[PDB]
Amino acid sequence: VHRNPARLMETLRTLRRKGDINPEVSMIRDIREKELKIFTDAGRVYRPL
Amino acid sequence: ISTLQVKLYGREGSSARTIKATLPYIKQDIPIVIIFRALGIIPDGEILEHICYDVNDWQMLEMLKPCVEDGFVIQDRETALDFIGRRGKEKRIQYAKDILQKEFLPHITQLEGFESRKAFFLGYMINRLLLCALDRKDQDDRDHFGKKRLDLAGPLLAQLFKTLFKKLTKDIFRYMQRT
Amino acid sequence: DESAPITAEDSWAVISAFFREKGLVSQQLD
Amino acid sequence: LPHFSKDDYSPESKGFVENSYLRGLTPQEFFFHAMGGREGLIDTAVKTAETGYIQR
Amino acid sequence: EGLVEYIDAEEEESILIAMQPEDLEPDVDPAKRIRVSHHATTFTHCEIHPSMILGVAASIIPFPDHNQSPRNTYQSAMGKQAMGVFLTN
Amino acid sequence: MIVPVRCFSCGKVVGDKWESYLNLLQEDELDEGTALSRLGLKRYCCRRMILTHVDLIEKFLRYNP
Amino acid sequence: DGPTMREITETIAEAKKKVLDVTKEAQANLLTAKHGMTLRESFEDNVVRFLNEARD
Amino acid sequence: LEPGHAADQEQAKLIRSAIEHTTLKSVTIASEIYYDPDPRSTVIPEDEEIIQLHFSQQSPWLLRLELDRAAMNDKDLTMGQVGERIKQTFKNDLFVIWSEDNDEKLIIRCRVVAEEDHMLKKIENTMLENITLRGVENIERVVMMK
Amino acid sequence: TTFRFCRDCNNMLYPREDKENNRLLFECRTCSYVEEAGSPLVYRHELITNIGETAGVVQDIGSDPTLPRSDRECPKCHSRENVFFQSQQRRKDTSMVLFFVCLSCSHIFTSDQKN
RNA sequence: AUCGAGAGA
DNA sequence: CACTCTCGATG
Ligand SMILES: [Zn+2]
Ligand SMILES: [Zn+2]
Ligand SMILES: [Zn+2]
Repeated sequence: VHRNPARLMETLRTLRRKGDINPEVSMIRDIREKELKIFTDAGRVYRPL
Repeated sequence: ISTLQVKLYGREGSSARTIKATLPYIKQDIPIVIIFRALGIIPDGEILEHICYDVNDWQMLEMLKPCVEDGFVIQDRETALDFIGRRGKEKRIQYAKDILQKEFLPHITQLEGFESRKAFFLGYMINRLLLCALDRKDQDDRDHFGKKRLDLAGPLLAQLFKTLFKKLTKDIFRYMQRT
Repeated sequence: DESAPITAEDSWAVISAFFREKGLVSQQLD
Repeated sequence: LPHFSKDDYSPESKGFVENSYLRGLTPQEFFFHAMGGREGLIDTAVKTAETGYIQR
Repeated sequence: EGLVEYIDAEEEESILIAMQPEDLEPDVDPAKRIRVSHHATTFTHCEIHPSMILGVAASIIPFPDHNQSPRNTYQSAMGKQAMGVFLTN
Repeated sequence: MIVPVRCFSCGKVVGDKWESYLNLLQEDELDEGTALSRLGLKRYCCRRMILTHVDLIEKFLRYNP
Repeated sequence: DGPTMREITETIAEAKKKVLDVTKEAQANLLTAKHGMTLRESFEDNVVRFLNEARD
Repeated sequence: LEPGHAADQEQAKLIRSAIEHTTLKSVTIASEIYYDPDPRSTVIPEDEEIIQLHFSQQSPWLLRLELDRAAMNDKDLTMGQVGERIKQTFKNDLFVIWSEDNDEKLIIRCRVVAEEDHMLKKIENTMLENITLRGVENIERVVMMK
Repeated sequence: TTFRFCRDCNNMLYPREDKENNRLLFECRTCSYVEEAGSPLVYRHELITNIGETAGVVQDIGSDPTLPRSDRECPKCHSRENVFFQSQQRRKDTSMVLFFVCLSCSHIFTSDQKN
């Protein structure tokens, strides 16, 4: 688990947007469910935004 | 590639609402309390702590009572592994103690120094299951594209090449033992 | 200037930035 | 769709197309109409199959 | 430079997408199509362009937003049967 | 391929106007409409015939055989 | 005709307004469900019927 | 409907009420199991008047049903109907009390006439499923269509 | 309900009747622990629940872009900054009542005008 | 001819 | 359980 998840999420997102984390890696922050799912799995269909 | 299922017996109205699980090539389904006690978490409450992450949730615990009633027979680790082994003299424990490492949730670890991981994860699955059973969260969407994968040339050629190369190294093993 | 917000026509400039680097069969090659 | 907020039961959110074919469909309307049409083709193939069996 | 982002459906679950970049701005043409005004504020992403929801075959269809969807499907099927230069060589 | 010799619909010769069209586009820096007009292509079938054409032969000539 | 299109647009408008009113009513827990079905099912039935009446 | 009363929808409503199935579970807010030793004095201060009025051998374990006030109007049935239904179901081996409809709390109290605590639960189970207040089985719903 | 556990075994203790004194005693069937009961309420089955309605309300809920924001005034601190959502209880027969969460004092208030 | 694949109404 | 052309690898 992880307390104070907002800072962690902003850090991760910033790292991806910088390139330090591979842009294809997905990062899902579920607030109300209090979960943080990071997928580095292959075969995930994504798209630019 | 193993598939673990956590079944909730007894529908809406039935009294025998027990929760069992299916372990890789094991005869019958095992009560979850037996699984937890086989993983090291022996007493009650601590199991519920691994399942219900909020002691205020009396409904979920109420739903977890018949599970405790089910696994009340087994009160230690040794007899839990002995139970699973009986399903599948002491060798059976070593059989059981293997299934919980190499077969029971292999995606976390297939080592030996990790038992609390699979226990907490199992408890998480129970939590999700009961959340769905208490009508707090609806059924999972099996048509959700986000929970699907597209294998391209890479993965396909990878499976195929793993097969062919294993066959090759096997053949080479044969030619080696021929000498 | 160069800090003004995008219109809707300048979107195809970004789409042109795409494909020019990715191509049309990017997933295969990657 | 990810373009709407959660718990949006409004007509345009649940697939109402105000526009006509003359006027042109919006992206959301286009996708929803595509979903409907898809169901159409599916149950069409299903229909011709099951009918094909029933007749025999 | 953190200007564009790669989003799959799972992460798409947790974001709010603007359809057009003109949905970030604070007497009309009766000819133009009726478009619902943005009732959402907290945008995190914006669509590059909606027409990118289509594939290669359907991207050939002129005014597919003025058609019945099964016709777009049928055209998508018949586009692969049309003749013409498939390669220069 | 190459610029069609005559217009499909009416039959007006247009195969002699391709190079002149290209010149009218690059030399005099005209737009397609005016260029097509100066070539005496008033009917939109011939207008189409030249405007719509793609000169693929110019790529075909890139091979040595 | 122009005025016809205006009447069409205002028809869809009053339809969406009606749906909005029913929505606001249901959210205020004042929507009395029809006998034998959910408040939510009653709401869905009403809205769908309204939009259909609009199209027609 | 009967060849006689055709336009009388007021009778059609009665027939609908006499046909459409209605279980005890369908009108129950919640169920509880208290330990109430003294039968003539309840721990719960809300059931004091009820046991006071029902005065003019048992079990210490109490089974307390709380019903839905709005659901009692939909099915159009009284507390007496429910109580007498339960009574006619369990006959003599279940003492049953209840509050009148005029009260603001629709409550039912039930007592059995070792290992008894986890024996009443089953009973309440059978009180939720295998209990028909009115109407015919399988007939899930009925609609008055003219 | 909210039941307890043993202090020694931490195993779930089952209720048992003290006959000669007419009282409720939670006993453990792993050792010999027996404690007095805090409430006579042993079992509660809730067919119509309200638990799960206002579920998922965390402090970070203000940073959830997928959630809609109304023009409602908070009945407490009178802030018009709020985030609402329908009942999180995924049930076929729930009301469409809106649950509002104030983004200033974290106050939960509904749109229900009957209760 | 025997098995898979694309497509036509 | 519900007529064609076709391709393309196999015995
Ligand atoms: Zn011509
Ligand atoms: Zn103990
Ligand atoms: Zn406030």
